[PDB]
Amino acid sequence: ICQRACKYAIRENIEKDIEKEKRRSENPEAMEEDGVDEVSEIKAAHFEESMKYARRSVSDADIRKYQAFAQTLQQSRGFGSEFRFE
Amino acid sequence: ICQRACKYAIRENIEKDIEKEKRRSENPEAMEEDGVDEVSEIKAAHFEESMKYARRSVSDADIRKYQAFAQTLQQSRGFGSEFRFE
Repeated sequence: ICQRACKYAIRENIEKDIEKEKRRSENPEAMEEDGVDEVSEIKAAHFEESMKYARRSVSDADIRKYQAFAQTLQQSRGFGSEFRFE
Repeated sequence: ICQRACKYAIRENIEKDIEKEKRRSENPEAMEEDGVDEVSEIKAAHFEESMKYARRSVSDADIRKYQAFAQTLQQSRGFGSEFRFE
């Protein structure tokens, strides 16, 4: 999820760069003013786009098998509190 | 489909050539006039003849298996639009 979120923010960054290059091609002689470059961050929209491709490799059936094994191991009952010395 | 269409146009071309050879055998001494040779192209009739032997190797069941795998991979739902920060 993090990889894909960074990846979508990354596409956003490169698209902004490509638009900047297009603008410079439009006005190559236009001196680049000291415009504060927008901070290239990882925003929530790209987290949304990443989770749109979120996966869950493990199903509840696999966890059911795991807890079945855990139960076959546990088998603990009876003397939890019924034991005390005279 | 393209191979068979070209192939049938190709049979047409060779049949025309064979008929020309037969005519020349009939009149070997007949000087070959400057008759514009018919343009040996790939026409729609031979595309019809080729598609008459068109195949589809993949059935809808194979694509159903592929999309079943794609669904087992996708498993994406729930938080497409239900998530937003305060």
